[PDB]
Amino acid sequence: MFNESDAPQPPKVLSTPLEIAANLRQLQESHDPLIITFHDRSHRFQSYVVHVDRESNTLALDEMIPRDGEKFIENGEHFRVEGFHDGVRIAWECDHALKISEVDGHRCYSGPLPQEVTYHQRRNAFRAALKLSQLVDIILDGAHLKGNGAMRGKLLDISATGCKLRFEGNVEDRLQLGQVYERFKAGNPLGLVDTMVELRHLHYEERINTTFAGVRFHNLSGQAQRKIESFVYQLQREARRFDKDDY
Amino acid sequence: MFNESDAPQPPKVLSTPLEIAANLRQLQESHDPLIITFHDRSHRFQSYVVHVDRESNTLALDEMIPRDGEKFIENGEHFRVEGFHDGVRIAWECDHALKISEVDGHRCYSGPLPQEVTYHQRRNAFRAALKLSQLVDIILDGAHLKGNGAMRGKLLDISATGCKLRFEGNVEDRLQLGQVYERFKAGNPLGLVDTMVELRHLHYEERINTTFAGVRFHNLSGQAQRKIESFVYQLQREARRFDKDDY
Repeated sequence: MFNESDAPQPPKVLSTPLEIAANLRQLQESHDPLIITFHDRSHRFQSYVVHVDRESNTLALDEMIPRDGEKFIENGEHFRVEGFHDGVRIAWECDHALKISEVDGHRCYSGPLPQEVTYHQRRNAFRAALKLSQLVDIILDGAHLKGNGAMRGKLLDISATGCKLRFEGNVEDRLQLGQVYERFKAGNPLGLVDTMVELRHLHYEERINTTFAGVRFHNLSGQAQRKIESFVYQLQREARRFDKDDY
Repeated sequence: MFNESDAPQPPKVLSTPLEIAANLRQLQESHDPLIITFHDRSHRFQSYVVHVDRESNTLALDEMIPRDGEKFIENGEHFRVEGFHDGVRIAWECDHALKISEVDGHRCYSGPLPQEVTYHQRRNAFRAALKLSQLVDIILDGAHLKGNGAMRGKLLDISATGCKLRFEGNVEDRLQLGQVYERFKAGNPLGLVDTMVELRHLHYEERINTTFAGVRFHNLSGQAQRKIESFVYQLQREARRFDKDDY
């Protein structure tokens, strides 16, 4: 009904030539730089979209930068093409050989328009990856917590043995290093019920008005270990997937 | 001549009984909670220092929490003891069997004072680990950079294929997603000379007035690969060492 505004937006595939051509025209008109990855070449190259014509089915890219990239075009090599317009990653593949030609006195490479272009806005992914968003909600409570109300914060980082948390404001004096807090909880998709944690590190960063805690899991149950261990496995899979920078 | 104030401070070993006793008295007088790790037991336990007497060479700890920990004291088992006073981790080992006794009507365990206590202030380590400090200085410059002056920021994260950077203020419009910036530099202990990077992600976080970039290394030299690869190996070794939470 709405998009939780920090939710990562998945890739969109454009398959109509009217949409495809619009998107490529936009890259041309804004001169949004492209990167060309050839199937089995270590060096990547830059280009621009220098002509788009849906009536003739022609898409021409600019001369490669460095110009030595051109030998791979001569060779008819398959490549991925990649640019950004208004913050959105626009991508396609060229699975075929192009024509070496000129437009407005400069060498360019041409062929038919792609039948598929991807459209991916990746800001929300990036912010998640920066741990600025999509953070698991935590509660830290216990008999030894000073002040009224359980403390609400956010999970920054987790392992089999402990985690790092974030609290708004200066909440250092509510807490005691070395103390066991026997009501630690983490919301979804971790779903962890009252777990005990020992406080190991404690830092108020004034310039962002944020208190940071490092806790160690105290006498974990086996069902807790396995929930944490699976969460940790799933997290580092989405991290590795993000870092690949492949969609 | 001075301590760079964000520099991690190493552990200090106290070996004089006058210093040792002072530090243990402090834990007693402030009732700083302790954690007891037995050599080969999964559950840890809590205690306090309930008596310290340098004339008789007596150090008594409080009854274990949970009380089932006491069976390991009965057994004469070796344990590490660990507390925090005024933010400083104070630790020692008990390599011997203790006496089960009472002080002020409550059961306690006693023996001779330790001949060695550690004193470690770990705030600076933690902040480093949070990537709030000890960040490699970077420069991001190139022909396609808009505005005058090379951009100074900080390395947040690095891998073999790219890294994440931080800039103060809103510097989004100086930058272009997809563009190659051919003068990326990183100070010590990374020591990287003009390297090329492609801009892949770009996010201004307004509430902390910080612009965040994700870049991919463009056509790395082999000497650059090996400098980055060694830096990355060294970093994840200090991370694993920190997470162990063992000093």
